[PDB]
Amino acid sequence: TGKCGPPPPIDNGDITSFPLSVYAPASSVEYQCANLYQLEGNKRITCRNGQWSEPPKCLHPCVISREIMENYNIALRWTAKQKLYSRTGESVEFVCKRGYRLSSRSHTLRTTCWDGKLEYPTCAK
Amino acid sequence: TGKCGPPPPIDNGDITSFPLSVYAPASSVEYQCANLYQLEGNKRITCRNGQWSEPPKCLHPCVISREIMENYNIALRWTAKQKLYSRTGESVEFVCKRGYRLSSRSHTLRTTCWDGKLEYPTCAK
Amino acid sequence: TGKCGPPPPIDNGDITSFPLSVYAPASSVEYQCANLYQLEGNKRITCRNGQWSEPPKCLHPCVISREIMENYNIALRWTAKQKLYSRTGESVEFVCKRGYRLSSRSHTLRTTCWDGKLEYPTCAK
Amino acid sequence: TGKCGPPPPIDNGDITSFPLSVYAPASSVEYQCANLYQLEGNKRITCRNGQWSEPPKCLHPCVISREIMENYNIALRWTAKQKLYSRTGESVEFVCKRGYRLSSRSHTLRTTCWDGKLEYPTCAK
Repeated sequence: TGKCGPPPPIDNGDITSFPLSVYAPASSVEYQCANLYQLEGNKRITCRNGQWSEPPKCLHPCVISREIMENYNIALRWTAKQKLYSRTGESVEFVCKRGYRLSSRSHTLRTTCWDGKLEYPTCAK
Repeated sequence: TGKCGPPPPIDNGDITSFPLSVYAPASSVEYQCANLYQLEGNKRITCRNGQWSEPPKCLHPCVISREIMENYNIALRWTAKQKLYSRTGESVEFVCKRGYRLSSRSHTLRTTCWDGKLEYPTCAK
Repeated sequence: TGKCGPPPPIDNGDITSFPLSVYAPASSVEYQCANLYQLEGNKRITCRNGQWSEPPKCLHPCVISREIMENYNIALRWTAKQKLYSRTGESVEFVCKRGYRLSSRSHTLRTTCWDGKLEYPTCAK
Repeated sequence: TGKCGPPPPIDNGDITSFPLSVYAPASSVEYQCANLYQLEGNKRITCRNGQWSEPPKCLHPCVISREIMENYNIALRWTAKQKLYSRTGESVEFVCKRGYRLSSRSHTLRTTCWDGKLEYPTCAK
């Protein structure tokens, strides 16, 4: 008859309803990700044939690295608008520090967070 | 020119992006409510003329009361599906305990959570 | 015999264990407050004589107001260390904007967040 | 001089203060884990010589599996006290279903959650 047990926990996310001990086939619940995490895919899982469908993934935000920025000779462009943490899919804009210019082959000064990873621009004297 | 400061915190909710010190007019951010809380209204606030628009409200879940249920001679209908906490808008179904029947003027056995409040059915011997 | 039902939800906080439908006298659970909220009092509630003891309170963080700061002619002292949100009990330090000085009877430039409220210093030309 | 950047995010946890763009050596922040997650080790990280110390780990709760329980011929012992999710370090107690008894070499009926893993008892007809 295909009933399911309690829905699976996922990293950095939670279901939006109170977990029950058993669910009828065709039942569904939904996830939400922790605030700065981006929910990837379909938020809803459905019970069918004794198994829940695949939960979504909560994609990681990116944190600025002081060490990397110092090494690459860059700084945040907007000191009044500092995205110290950025959501996946969200862009962060840097500038070369005074006395430096973009190196060749460097990434653009504007760069996009993807699941924890920022590819930083590099500046050279 | 109408810039705004950091978005206002709301009870039982958070914005989905990292707060900035200043926002240009027309900028917007969005809220999400804590997992069992229901977001009422529009999740997005927009900055215009120096003020953020009105944030949404996170409506409270309902918790079952043992004392009230004992007093009213009721129990949860489905012992395998116990909604100890219910979301606003979600219904909970009771039954009269063995030897009792609904009193007249009683609420229906099925009853809906609204922002923390459940109106309980009452059974009589 | 004094058993208790599911522990009460509190604003901006959650219990650290999975809620059960019934608790024996002497049982206890504990709360934690949402990240920037300060837990006031004892985090643990205990079941006795059919009632849970009093839960703690989650004290609100304070958010900086651009409008108030502009009106009072002040700015954050440390632009590299901007406490846009401060925890209850945590202090925030302002400076008079260029061309202003503290007014008499003004609060000190350093001021402490208490449950959502900051008493701002005031500067005059 | 050894200043640090914004503290690192950790899975299933958050810092308790608002992130700053730079921290002086000797500064510290603290983490808390999401509600059913158990914080392993020291909650506080300290900035020294340009690096944060190692953050704690948030150990996973365990979810009961209907499929595994059905296969092993077991059920939760206390239907009024169902730990559908258990914290790391917390124990869950099963019983053999009617008509079964513990198999030899089986784990005890009482078993402890560790970071997502429950070792289930097994019953045989």
